[PDB]
Amino acid sequence: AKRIVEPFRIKMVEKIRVPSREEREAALKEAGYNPFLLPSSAVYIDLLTDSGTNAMSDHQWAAMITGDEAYAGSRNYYDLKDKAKELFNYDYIIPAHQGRGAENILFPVLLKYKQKEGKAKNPVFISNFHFDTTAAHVELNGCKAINIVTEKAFDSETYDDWKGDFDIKKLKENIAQHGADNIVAIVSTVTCNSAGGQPVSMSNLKEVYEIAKQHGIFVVMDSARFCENAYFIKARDPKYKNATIKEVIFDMYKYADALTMSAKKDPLLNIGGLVAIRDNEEIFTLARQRCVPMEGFVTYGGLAGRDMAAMVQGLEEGTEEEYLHYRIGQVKYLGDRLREAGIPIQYPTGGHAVFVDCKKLVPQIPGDQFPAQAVINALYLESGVRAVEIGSFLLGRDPATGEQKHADMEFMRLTIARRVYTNDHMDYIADALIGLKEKFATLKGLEFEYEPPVLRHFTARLKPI
Amino acid sequence: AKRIVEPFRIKMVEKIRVPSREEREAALKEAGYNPFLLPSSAVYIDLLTDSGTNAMSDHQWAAMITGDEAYAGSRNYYDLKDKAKELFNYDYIIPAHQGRGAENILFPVLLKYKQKEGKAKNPVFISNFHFDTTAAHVELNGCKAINIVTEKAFDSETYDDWKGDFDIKKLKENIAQHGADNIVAIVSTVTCNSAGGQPVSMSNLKEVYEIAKQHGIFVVMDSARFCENAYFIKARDPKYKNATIKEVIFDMYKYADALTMSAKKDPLLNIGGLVAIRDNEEIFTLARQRCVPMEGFVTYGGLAGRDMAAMVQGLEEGTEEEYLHYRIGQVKYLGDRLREAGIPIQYPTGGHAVFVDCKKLVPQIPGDQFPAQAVINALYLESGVRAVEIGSFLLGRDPATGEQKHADMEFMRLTIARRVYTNDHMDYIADALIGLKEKFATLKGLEFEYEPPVLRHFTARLKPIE
Amino acid sequence: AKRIVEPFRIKMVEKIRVPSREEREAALKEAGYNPFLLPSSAVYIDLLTDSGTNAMSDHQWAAMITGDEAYAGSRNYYDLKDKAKELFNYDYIIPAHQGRGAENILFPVLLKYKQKEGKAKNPVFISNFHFDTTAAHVELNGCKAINIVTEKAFDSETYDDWKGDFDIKKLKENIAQHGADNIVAIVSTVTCNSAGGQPVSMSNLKEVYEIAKQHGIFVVMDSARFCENAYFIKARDPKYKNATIKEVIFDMYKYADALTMSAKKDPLLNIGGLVAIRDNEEIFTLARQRCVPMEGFVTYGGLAGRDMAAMVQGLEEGTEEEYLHYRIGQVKYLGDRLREAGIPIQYPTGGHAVFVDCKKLVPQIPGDQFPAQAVINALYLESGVRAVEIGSFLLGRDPATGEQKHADMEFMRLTIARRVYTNDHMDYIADALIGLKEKFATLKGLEFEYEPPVLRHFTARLKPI
Amino acid sequence: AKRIVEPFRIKMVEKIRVPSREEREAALKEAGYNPFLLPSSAVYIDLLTDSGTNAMSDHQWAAMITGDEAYAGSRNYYDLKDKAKELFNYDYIIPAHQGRGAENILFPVLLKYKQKEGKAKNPVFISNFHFDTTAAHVELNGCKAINIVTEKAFDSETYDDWKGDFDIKKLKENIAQHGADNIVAIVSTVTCNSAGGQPVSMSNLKEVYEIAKQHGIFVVMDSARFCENAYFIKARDPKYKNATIKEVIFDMYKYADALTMSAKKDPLLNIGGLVAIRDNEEIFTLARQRCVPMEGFVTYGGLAGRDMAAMVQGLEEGTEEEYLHYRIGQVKYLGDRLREAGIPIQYPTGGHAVFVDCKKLVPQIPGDQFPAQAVINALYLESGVRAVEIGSFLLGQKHADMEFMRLTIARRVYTNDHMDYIADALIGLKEKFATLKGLEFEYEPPVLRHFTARLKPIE
Ligand SMILES: CC1=C(O)/C(=C\N=C(/Cc2c[nH]c3ncccc23)C(=O)O)C(COP(=O)(O)O)=CN1
Ligand SMILES: CC1=C(O)/C(=C\N=C(/Cc2c[nH]c3ncccc23)C(=O)O)C(COP(=O)(O)O)=CN1
Ligand SMILES: Cc1ncc(COP(=O)(O)O)c(/C=N/[C@@H](Cc2c[nH]c3ncccc23)C(=O)O)c1O
Ligand SMILES: Cc1ncc(COP(=O)(O)O)c(/C=N/[C@@H](Cc2c[nH]c3ncccc23)C(=O)O)c1O
Ligand SMILES: [K+]
Ligand SMILES: [K+]
Repeated sequence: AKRIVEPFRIKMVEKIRVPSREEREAALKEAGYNPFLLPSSAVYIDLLTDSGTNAMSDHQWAAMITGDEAYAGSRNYYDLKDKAKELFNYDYIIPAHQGRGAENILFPVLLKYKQKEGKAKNPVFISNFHFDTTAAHVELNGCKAINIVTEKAFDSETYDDWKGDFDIKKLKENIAQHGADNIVAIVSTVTCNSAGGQPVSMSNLKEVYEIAKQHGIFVVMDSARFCENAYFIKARDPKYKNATIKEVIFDMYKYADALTMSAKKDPLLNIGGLVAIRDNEEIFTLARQRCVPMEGFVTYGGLAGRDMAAMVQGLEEGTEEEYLHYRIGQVKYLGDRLREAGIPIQYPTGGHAVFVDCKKLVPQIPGDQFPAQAVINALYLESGVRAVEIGSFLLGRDPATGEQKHADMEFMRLTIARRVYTNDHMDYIADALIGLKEKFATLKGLEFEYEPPVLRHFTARLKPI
Repeated sequence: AKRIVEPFRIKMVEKIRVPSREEREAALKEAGYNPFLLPSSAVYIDLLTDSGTNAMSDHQWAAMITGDEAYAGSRNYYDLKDKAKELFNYDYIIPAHQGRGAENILFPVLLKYKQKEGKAKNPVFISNFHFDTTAAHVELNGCKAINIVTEKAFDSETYDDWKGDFDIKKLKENIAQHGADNIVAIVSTVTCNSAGGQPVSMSNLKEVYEIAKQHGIFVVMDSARFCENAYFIKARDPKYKNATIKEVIFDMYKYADALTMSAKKDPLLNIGGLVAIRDNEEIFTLARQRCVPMEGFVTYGGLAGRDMAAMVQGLEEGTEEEYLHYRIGQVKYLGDRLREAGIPIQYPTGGHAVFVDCKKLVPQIPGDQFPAQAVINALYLESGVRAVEIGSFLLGRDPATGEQKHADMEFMRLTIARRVYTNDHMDYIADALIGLKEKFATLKGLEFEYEPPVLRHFTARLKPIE
Repeated sequence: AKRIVEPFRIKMVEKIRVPSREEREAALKEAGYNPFLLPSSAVYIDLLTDSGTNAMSDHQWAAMITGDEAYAGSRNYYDLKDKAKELFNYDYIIPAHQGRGAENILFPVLLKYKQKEGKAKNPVFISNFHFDTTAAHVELNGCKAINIVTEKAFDSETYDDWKGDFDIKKLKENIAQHGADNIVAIVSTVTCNSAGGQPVSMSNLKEVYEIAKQHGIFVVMDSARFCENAYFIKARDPKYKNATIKEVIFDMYKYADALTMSAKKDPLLNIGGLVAIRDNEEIFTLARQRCVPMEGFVTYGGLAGRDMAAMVQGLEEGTEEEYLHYRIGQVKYLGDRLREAGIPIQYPTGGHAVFVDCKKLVPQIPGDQFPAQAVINALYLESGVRAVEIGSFLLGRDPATGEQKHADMEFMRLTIARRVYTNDHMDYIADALIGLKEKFATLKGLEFEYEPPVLRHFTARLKPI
Repeated sequence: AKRIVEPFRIKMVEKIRVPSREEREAALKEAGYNPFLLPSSAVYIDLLTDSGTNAMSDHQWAAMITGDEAYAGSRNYYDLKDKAKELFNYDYIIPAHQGRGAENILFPVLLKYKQKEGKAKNPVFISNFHFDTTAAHVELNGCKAINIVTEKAFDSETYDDWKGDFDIKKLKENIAQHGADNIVAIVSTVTCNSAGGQPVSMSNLKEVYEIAKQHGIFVVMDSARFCENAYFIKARDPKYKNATIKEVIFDMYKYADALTMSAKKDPLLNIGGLVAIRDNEEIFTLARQRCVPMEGFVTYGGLAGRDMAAMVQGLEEGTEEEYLHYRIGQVKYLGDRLREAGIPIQYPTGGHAVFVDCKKLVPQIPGDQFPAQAVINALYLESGVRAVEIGSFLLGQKHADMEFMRLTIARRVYTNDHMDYIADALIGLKEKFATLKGLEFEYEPPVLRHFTARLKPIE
């Protein structure tokens, strides 16, 4: 394990505290054994998400202070437009309040666009892996969300450079089975969140885009963690060994027609999202027509002016290789601590989180009893650290059959907010999980009490078995 | 006209400037003669809206700096929950990113809830006046938005205390015509924005709510300007002469079952919204399940923690009567200057804006050519002040006939952000509009070039009829 | 009277409240009938000073957030150095924590420098008018503070363009009487605070400086209100009718060798000061050696880095002519409201405050009895407004005689902070003072219960008669 | 070496960068081989001082935003007064712009007060150790600054619990030698900055006060690092094992009549100072009379209202034991990395810095050549770390025998990963220790040379 030094120093701090063991026992109980329902006061180190919990820079705060709050035509809207043209070469932007607002703007518009000439009667979206909000917006619009990530993502312990890659073979099979007229769009998720924050390679992105253009399919880059994906392409693809991060990013976006971004991830924000469209002005115009009732006027999209200002500055800071080397180096430090102590993880670690393979850590719990959640619950009761489950619990149920979607991966996700926690905080997280060495086989799964029909993991209430 | 002094002093400023006439003329053509498409840099004083442009206090900024950005369980969510219980006596909250996010959470839930028990077969919503994003969500979900504001709202020059009131006769007639089963909800808009920011009386709120419960109809308080409405109740209803503003608000919300709020108006914020539900936990649970895919997790709802913290403090500051007296007195001062000069306005002025009656100011322009928009564009080329149209352009086409919804009133809305402009800014606005007294005749209407199907006035480009 | 619109809009507000007459009377007695000893909570509109009470711009706050707090070599120290070269053409700067800190750094250095040559056996300083802390530092260093303002300043109701001017005949008289070897420095105070914020003409500054060089005498510009002085030069001097404000300022500082500045005035700050020296490197070095024990290291001078950053920005905003036009016009609006009702004021109004002539308003109270302080107290009891005395109270006793210095003016100063109050606040002040027309003849002065030996008006406790 | 986790998380960051080795030698050249003349843009990790470079909390920045900027009677002045009464039990406050502003207010007043009845004809001040600005103000007013730290502070490698103590024997001897009428005040400096940030025990503070009160001598507590001292007392005095940090502090200030404070240290500020007086109203009145010409009006003292607001909150946060344990543990972690690798340091480490003895690292450079400055320059050229010299360059040649480079650590600014960068730089200098040459004056000022002198390597 190698500690990589921060390429910054601290300017402002926020207190944290360890709640007592009896606080955590009561809190988890009151929260229905779902840490999503805990108050933050009951949490020590929060590893629930890397979304919106990032520490901004003094430059981002100063940009907020001078942000233009004008309802129409904010100065910051035009800076954000130029920045998106600078980084992605995309000519149209619509701000959104966060990533699932961008998906609510774009995905219904793509469906209606595809349904011209009476096509897309049995419509589907195709992705390496639809994350939860993305798949929910696909299915809420009456489509199937099809995930075709490479099967090397399924062998946790075996190294591979690109575990977020599309399976090109399955992509061709799905185009053959469904037909190009049913494929509303392809979604390239960079990095692949559900596979473990694992990068998609540039040739993979290129190859998927070639096939899509052959068949007239629209391609959307789910871009929440694009800077982490660009760093991995520079690190693992020899063809980009001497490229700047921005140069890799520019090339990534030659292989999509539009993007949906949660700016709460790699742009280092606490709120914000973005739709950018390359050159298709009709899809842009239709999305603007949906933005107005759902999000806001097309020059702020449900954001305050200051948050567009912070996003402009965040989009620059998130591409800095010195910062990305440290950020992804910190994730790698935590993974190497756990791996050295015999804890199975998705290897190599991805950009934003260590994914602990609980299918190997707790074999006595079947996947539909949520094994990673039993581990998460025990880790919290022992340490005050709050983690999150990326497995059968999050995967949910098939819209058609109403049964559990089969999960090939049962991950506990230790999600690391950017520039928030030190490597000493990582050591606490590592030692806490390692201290559970003798209790893993003792753990038992969980059973529902209240299950939402959609995105159930957020508010479900569980009971032990 | 009477000038009322600020109950505050200035702690931070932001420069503004006056574009040259050369820039304004050019900027308007580049904007398609739709001021909504002007860059803010081309605007001197911005009267487009009172939404999200407000100046916050130092205490509001301090609340932001210590805001808790946690994804789940932010301390500011629990503060917001207690604050809603304090102000409205409502036990459930869901934050939203702004008012139309709150509408998108709640209104589809209310429809499906009634549909699930075999009702709402031909569904309608009824309001004193649905505002545009509110009506847009009604229509997007397959329902009809019915507006029944008192006819006194159309008698602009004649003073009345409660020009936002429901027409009670018309409420009962619609309930009989459509049936209670088909009425998804009644929406009480306070103040009534479309009628000129005009207040709804307490006794009108109470009668509407009592009729609603007799028929099992859910009532939603559209609450963006609830503090301005409450100030008017204290000012004009003798029963509330000696009540506090909070006591007036507490009584107002006895006459609804839920609220949707744009916290960008009276809570004095730059972003933010809220759903609050009095005590219907099933509606609450259904609203939360829609919040998650559309807005965000149920304890931040598409807001930053710092914005929930700012809302908690702003909800307090927006009820302060010395602030409300000053704010509404500034709007009144602007209207008095215009009304002194013969310009017809909705009288008395409402809480957030002066509404100029352009059907009385420029009779030569027909309603479907948007006479208020012609006056707005001339005021911009003359002064750099950007105003907004509240008439046919905003009312739009009927989603069933595809033709112009008949506009009983053509208003140019001079909308005043809270604590942003001084009374000397008000004098500049009034002097410029009075300065167009000789050119109101020679003003002609406008036609469409690109018309959106929903909420057309925003991105539409207009062609001068000449 | 003419109301001039703010060339800004409001971005942040701070509550104020009117204390009840009962609280006012209790607080005034507890403060020893000296409003300097009132807590701010007992004050509605504060007109005690225009020092450190200004409202900053969003850009000033954005500069604070990114300020460099380094102990040595702050980025903002160098930016401030560059700003002084641009504005004043001066080559050396020493930041100070405020104006009297600048005077403490520089005045002892100028005296020892004059003595090292063998001179200064009976040392004096000469100014159009030394303000209080300036004269206190002159006297604390063993020198006499001689004031020779134009006689026009004593003719309060009669208009004159340049009531802050040096009396040229008296300058030569004092140079002949004391000898050039005894004059440590000439202090050009711009605007002349004690004469009523009244401007010094460019031709007067030039003639003073040329007389000073003739005799080898160092010239210091007391520059707390140099931008207001510059606006008056453009407005009233035909030579500069079409010059920019910055061009006026650059010409002003051709007529001095160094400057001491409270940045809490015209650079729109809440704290801060500055020494700038034109080119005399020896004085700069000696002043640096005194900066270290009294203020701090020479690259921050007792300021946080954020306050240097705000000063750079404020130096620029303080010179914008649209702002000065409004600021001075608001002072002029309040003065005109008072003058139209028959209240005698120093006319024309100066840059920062309206000076009410209380020798004429309350002729029954002798000067030694402080008639202006009687009007101030009455105004406060009536309205919550706190004003300050610029007469015999502030002038204090003479170090040699020990008795009251002869006061040629007895003013109540209504001091206006920058960008803080609106013209409706000005109307409130005007109506309050105008409403006291009947009570003016009935007022009675005060006596000393506790008199500090130096700068007695800040902390003295008085008792009516 | 044990790493102690931060009891906080990061809310706002500020970029740092490593300048190239060519920039370092060119900038150190322009700086005249004096690190104080480097711009910050030339410095990677700044270890020059723990004064004014601290990271504030979100609560401190919120307090600034609502700060009352009124000239007279700021809301935050009264808050600060109450906070001094709570923490110290002292009844009178005067804000100052920083520590040496507070000394400029109080020390000339104490001298005039002692002279009131034909006394103090040969006046002196006595301290466990006067810091530089403290000693400079004493001498600028015509007094001698006598330093009488315990002898165990001079044995750098040998542990002792209280290396900042007064030598009680010397205190009684100096009282007898100078007479209690010439002792204007005793200055108890906590922690003892010049001894290495080393604490003063409660019993030492107690006995010193008892002696002074018997002789009618005024006792001033120099309080810049009072919380760090309070932590060491609770950690090393068994009587206080179970006391809170605030209870320790309350007890400390029973043994003084006044305090001067740089709030730029333990109160976690970027600017700010404080005078507080226990109950002597006459000294308070005279101190206010000097505040007005020198600092500002007596309710802000040369501070913005926002900075007084931040001070009130910082005084609370600087007492938090979880934070102090981490803060003093991080300095100790750097010290242990160095001590475990054969680098001589003042042992144990103090509250705010690590002192490295360079006279033993470069046994080729004599005292008349500034060995610690050559190590500092060598450390800056290989890491970008700017440390300060406390040896033959702190000219106030006289004597020295102590050639220490100080590694001063700002509060809540640098991680233990930054500490490792620093330690590995100073340990990685083994290969170039022997080949390091001395430094000569290329340009020397007559006074305060280490602030502005220019040097050049000796060939
Ligand atoms: C009563 C009520 C409102 O007034 C209301 C918003 N009003 C606005 C803002 C904006 C919305 N459409 C417009 N058309 C023309 C000019 C401006 C606007 C206003 O400027 O009037 C909302 C929606 O909340 P939000 O804006 O999503 O947060 C719900 N209900
Ligand atoms: C011309 C000039 C000044 O006006 C000046 C400061 N003036 C002030 C502030 C204050 C000082 N004494 C007062 N007596 C009565 C009322 C207020 C005051 C003002 O309100 O007029 C200074 C000193 O600067 P600082 O305060 O250290 O930053 C130097 N020169
Ligand atoms: C690839 C990709 N696309 C779109 C989005 C949606 O963006 P948004 O609306 O939140 O801005 C995300 C968001 N991910 C975040 C937040 C989150 C959403 N659901 C979750 N379930 C469990 C744990 C966390 C989460 C994260 O994984 O922590 C994303 O990762
Ligand atoms: C015990 C004690 N008393 C008073 C003071 C004065 O407070 P101030 O005016 O700075 O606020 C201090 C301050 N010391 C600081 C800063 C500093 C001043 N001179 C220096 N020379 C070399 C290196 C650093 C410094 C420190 O040691 O780094 C103090 O330590
Ligand atoms: K957040
Ligand atoms: K806004």
